[PDB]
Amino acid sequence: EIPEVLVDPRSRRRYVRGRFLGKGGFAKCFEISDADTKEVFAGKIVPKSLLLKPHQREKMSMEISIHRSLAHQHVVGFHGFFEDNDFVFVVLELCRRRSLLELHKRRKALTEPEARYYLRQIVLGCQYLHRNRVIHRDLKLGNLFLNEDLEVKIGDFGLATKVEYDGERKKTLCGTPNYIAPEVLSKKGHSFEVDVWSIGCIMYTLLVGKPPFETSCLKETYLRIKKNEYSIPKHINPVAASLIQKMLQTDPTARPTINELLNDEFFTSGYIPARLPITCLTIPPRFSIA
Amino acid sequence: EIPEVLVDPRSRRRYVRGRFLGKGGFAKCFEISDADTKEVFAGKIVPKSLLLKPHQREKMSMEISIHRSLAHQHVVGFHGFFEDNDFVFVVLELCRRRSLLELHKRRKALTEPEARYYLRQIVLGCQYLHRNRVIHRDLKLGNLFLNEDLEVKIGDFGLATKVEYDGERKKTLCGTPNYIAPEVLSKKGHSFEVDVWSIGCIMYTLLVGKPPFETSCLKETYLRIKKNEYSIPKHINPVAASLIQKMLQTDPTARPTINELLNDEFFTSGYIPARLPITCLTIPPRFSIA
Ligand SMILES: CN1CCN(c2ccc(OC(F)(F)F)c(Nc3ncc4c(n3)-c3c(c(C(N)=O)nn3CCO)CC4)c2)CC1
Ligand SMILES: CN1CCN(c2ccc(OC(F)(F)F)c(Nc3ncc4c(n3)-c3c(c(C(N)=O)nn3CCO)CC4)c2)CC1
Ligand SMILES: [Zn+2]
Ligand SMILES: [Zn+2]
Repeated sequence: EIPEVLVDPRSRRRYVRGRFLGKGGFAKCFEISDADTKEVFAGKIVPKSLLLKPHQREKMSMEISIHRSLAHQHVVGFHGFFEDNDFVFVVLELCRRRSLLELHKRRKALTEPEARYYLRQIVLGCQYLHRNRVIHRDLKLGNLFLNEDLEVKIGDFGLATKVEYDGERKKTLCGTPNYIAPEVLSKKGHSFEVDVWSIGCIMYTLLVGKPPFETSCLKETYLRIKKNEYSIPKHINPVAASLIQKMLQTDPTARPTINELLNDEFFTSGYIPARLPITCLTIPPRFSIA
Repeated sequence: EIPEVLVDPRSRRRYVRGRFLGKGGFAKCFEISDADTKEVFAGKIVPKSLLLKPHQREKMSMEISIHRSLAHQHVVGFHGFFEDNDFVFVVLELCRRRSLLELHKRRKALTEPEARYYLRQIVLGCQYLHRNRVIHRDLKLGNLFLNEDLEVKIGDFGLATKVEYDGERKKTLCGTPNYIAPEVLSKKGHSFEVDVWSIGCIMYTLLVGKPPFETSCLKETYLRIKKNEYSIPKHINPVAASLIQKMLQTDPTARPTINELLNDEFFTSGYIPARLPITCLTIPPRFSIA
């Protein structure tokens, strides 16, 4: 039922709707372009018909509120929002190379240098978020978008929350994140540490080629996370394996903090590419010297 | 994509598909009738296109396996199943008066006698299930169907499980039941007691007109159940209020067992109608003497 042109009274700007990119939650995303400046964007379009309950509205509202307040090289740029009477429209930075999920589907396990490269950017993005007292709470591969340079941009703040005062422990998380931290499952209160947990799973998945706690039943997976049941393959280098372990610990107080991470031996003693070639979307790089 | 006639090779029987009744989970339900004996049935029709994963298949399979093994006045009769290459078909006892959910929407709080009447039947149905080592695990209003006589028939065994040996504690429940017991949320293992818990909520809802632990966020509701946060209105009779309390306790070992229930003062000292008039679908009964 979505209009072909998206008009924002108050900004003046108009947007031609273009190609579908996908659908997550109540949203559909489209390439759109500022009919004037011809600049291209990702547009996230939620029908108000799925927002009849105040609780669902507040969530949509809270996502815009958090996302709007953020600007950083490795966070998906927020360029505005508006609504007509049937839709909410959110205009976001377009990432022309999809997400780490599609990369991982095509390459499974990456080379260490690739993993250093992406994890660094994920971590810088997340250092920014924690610095601003935002927990993302659903960092996973399909939320980690890639622009035309294969730079990471964290996106989808629909489960993100704001830490409102020191020592606050979030008691609930309304949603079912992918790489979900143990203290969320055991409802003991959670904070910034759940993100470091998710990055631990991401690091495992990037290095190993599969998620750490996969099973066929989601409820078994939860159980595994609860008991910290996972094993790191023997071929994963020990420095890398060490860092995975540090992050994937049941005790949130035990895990490194987002700022500790880039000082880990894993980064500081390994080669970190300055940039990757597009070939690496499909072909493992050998990082040859000349 | 569903055929207009449902044919079961092996039984011979054919069924004309008829009116939609509703849709829960992967299923759609239709009135159907044995094209020969003209007998009418409820048909539950699941598309194999939503059953591609082995885990989803096993659940469908487990529901038929449990439901098929059951016969009782207050359980929805199982009359067979079959499949073609695109659908599973399950032929069930038709309940022409929908469920306690539609009754509750129309009447909110019932009179005590009505509540005794329905709870008795729910309990007899459930005594049968426990006798056969089946936990239902999602007893709620929309699962409690009513035939043309306003007799209760427990239905939907899609979260039901079989207790395989004495003292077994089910560790997981793959699904999100409505009136969900605390020990399921705190993953401590659960057994027959979760059903008595659900009947406690049903009793509260039938007497009070709203569920005991309602909030606007499901995750807040869980939290409330976890801490046993609910209050019984002062006008609910004390005997009734007592029985609600006995059933809605955090400690599963503390709650009555399905067989203790009908001996409770709530039943044995109150008037229990032998039957209700259809008027009570819409009009509160006064149970006058002549
Ligand atoms: C899981 N996969 C699905 C497909 N993906 C995919 C596929 C194509 C894309 O565009 C281009 F072709 F230019 F590369 C892009 N690029 C792209 N760029 C910016 C955004 C999105 N996608 C996006 C967002 C959300 C959200 N929830 O907030 N979902 N999607 C994406 C809609 O899902 C936020 C803004 C991503 C990446 C994520
Ligand atoms: C939540 N409400 C929805 C509407 N209901 C409703 C409405 C109309 C009905 O038929 C008649 F008109 F004759 F009364 C009936 N009667 C009816 N009778 C037998 C069955 C069902 N419905 C049924 C089942 C399931 C399941 N999951 O296993 N879902 N539905 C029902 C499909 O949802 C199992 C077998 C129920 C009762 C439950
Ligand atoms: Zn499961
Ligand atoms: Zn919620």
